[PDB]
Amino acid sequence: MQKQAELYRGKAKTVYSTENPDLLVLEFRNDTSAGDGARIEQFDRKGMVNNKFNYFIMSKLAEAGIPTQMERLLSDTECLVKKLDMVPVECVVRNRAAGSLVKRLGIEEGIELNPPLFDLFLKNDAMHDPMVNESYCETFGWVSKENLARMKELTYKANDVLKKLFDDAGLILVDFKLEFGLYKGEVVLGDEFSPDGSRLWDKETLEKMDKDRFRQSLGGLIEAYEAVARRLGVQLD
Amino acid sequence: MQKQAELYRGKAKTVYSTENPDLLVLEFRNDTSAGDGARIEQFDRKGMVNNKFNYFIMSKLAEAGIPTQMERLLSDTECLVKKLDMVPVECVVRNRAAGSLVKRLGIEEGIELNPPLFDLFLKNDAMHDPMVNESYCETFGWVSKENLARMKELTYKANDVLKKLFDDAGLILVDFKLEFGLYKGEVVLGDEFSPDGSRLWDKETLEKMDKDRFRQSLGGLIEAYEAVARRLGVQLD
Ligand SMILES: Nc1ncnc2c1ncn2[C@@H]1O[C@H](COP(=O)(O)OP(=O)(O)O)[C@@H](O)[C@H]1O
Ligand SMILES: Nc1ncnc2c1ncn2[C@@H]1O[C@H](COP(=O)(O)OP(=O)(O)O)[C@@H](O)[C@H]1O
Ligand SMILES: Nc1c(C(=O)O)ncn1[C@@H]1O[C@H](COP(=O)(O)O)[C@@H](O)[C@H]1O
Ligand SMILES: Nc1c(C(=O)O)ncn1[C@@H]1O[C@H](COP(=O)(O)O)[C@@H](O)[C@H]1O
Ligand SMILES: [Mg+2]
Ligand SMILES: [Mg+2]
Ligand SMILES: [Mg+2]
Ligand SMILES: [Mg+2]
Ligand SMILES: [Mg+2]
Ligand SMILES: [Mg+2]
Repeated sequence: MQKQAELYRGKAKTVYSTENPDLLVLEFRNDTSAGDGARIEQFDRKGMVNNKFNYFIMSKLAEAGIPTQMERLLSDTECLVKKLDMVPVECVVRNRAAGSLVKRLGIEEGIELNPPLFDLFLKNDAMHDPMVNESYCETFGWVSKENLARMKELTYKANDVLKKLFDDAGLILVDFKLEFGLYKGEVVLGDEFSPDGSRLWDKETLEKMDKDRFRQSLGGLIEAYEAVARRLGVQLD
Repeated sequence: MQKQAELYRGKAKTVYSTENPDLLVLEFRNDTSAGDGARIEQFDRKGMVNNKFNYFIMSKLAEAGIPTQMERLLSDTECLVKKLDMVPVECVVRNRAAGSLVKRLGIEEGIELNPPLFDLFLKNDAMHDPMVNESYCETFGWVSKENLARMKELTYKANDVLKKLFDDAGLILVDFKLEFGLYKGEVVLGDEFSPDGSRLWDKETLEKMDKDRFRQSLGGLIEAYEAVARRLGVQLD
């Protein structure tokens, strides 16, 4: 398997086609974004860390019964994945108050959410991923009621599986974002799951070990990403 | 039934208690708000026009089977209503793109929405009525899943009724907001329906005849309100 041509690139990854019409190659670059693309910086080892982090997590979700895009890793920064007809809606689950929920509602950061909250956001950098809801998906044809219901079911299952996984690693899964796509008509988990798209707090100290370190100028971004990778059991070198 | 004392005064109306623990007096003032209370201005006849406009609309909705708060008109600006345990969530139906939808999604104004959209906003002027969804209602306990579903059901029914009503009046019901409350356990329509909380365009010229005239300083605010009153056949004098 080899990259055929660059299809398109986002804020952090490059998507390539392959000789196989149903397979794509995803490249995790060192580009790290904030403000939905307004601020982007490069961190060495970032793409590699996230590529291996994503493989590990998706592997765990797949074992739990969650259908994923993953085929295999091709290098430190690339992975072969099924070509998915992506639903341009980001699925977010919040176990504790943080980020936009805090700014938006004025809720105290760290408050535990029971049951957890579920947010739907439209993928539109220009508009800073505006919040939408189920009626929006039907009215604008982003995804059917049945597929959306599947997306929510799978997102919540992922939450259950990962909360345990991170707790086992002395980490608190605060919130996270998932993106799904259709493969031959079925809902499949695509994109990625990494510290770029989730908030992870050390269980005993509450120290942030995710992209917030970049969003909020705390420094030590990659060091934190790698610390979490190591706690999970991932060998970086 | 008469006013006893002021319980509280909102951006546009004043609520009074009565000898009856289950009845309140709503007083529509001439106060007209924009920016969620940031900019307020007074217009003569405004309170009276909306008070009577509201009674008329509530009546039409009642005759359609929608349970409402309304008891009776008391004066040009006052009406008697059932005391409701208000749900702090604004319910919005959008038939055509306008206002915050256009602002949030960068979508074009006037675009027809099929089916119509349904937005839920937390009632909090301080935070500018932030958009929420059903999960927030469950987690923060603003309203039971059952009652919420009834709120949406009634709102959509109100839309079916009023679209017909306004269309016959040569007008386009672009969007609108409703507030519900609990009365002895049952979900009841409260607050008001007027040009203050709805968008109404002339079917032929698409001229805005609602509070956007105030929001956008287009002049002729009440003239437009009364024009709508006349097309509906609302007695004002
Ligand atoms: N398996 C897949 N098939 C097709 N597109 C995918 C797949 N997984 C992810 N994508 C898309 O590829 C892009 C990944 O690049 P990224 O830099 O994350 O983009 P963005 O700027 O939207 O965050 C996204 O648009 C994502 O939806
Ligand atoms: N039937 C009712 N019973 C109790 N409260 C009501 C009823 N109808 C409306 N209210 C509440 O009374 C207030 C009406 O006044 P208004 O000036 O519109 O207020 P606000 O500035 O809060 O929007 C609102 O807070 C509304 O929720
Ligand atoms: N990574 C992204 C993006 C994005 O990249 O557009 N949107 C949300 N998220 C992730 O979802 C959670 C909630 O994000 P917000 O608090 O900003 O809504 C966080 O873990 C975040 O990293
Ligand atoms: N009047 C209000 C309020 C309010 O007063 O807070 N919130 C929504 N609305 C009405 O709902 C529709 C959508 O409003 P937005 O476009 O602001 O979301 C409009 O008809 C508006 O007047
Ligand atoms: Mg992305
Ligand atoms: Mg995004
Ligand atoms: Mg986003
Ligand atoms: Mg009001
Ligand atoms: Mg409001
Ligand atoms: Mg509002």
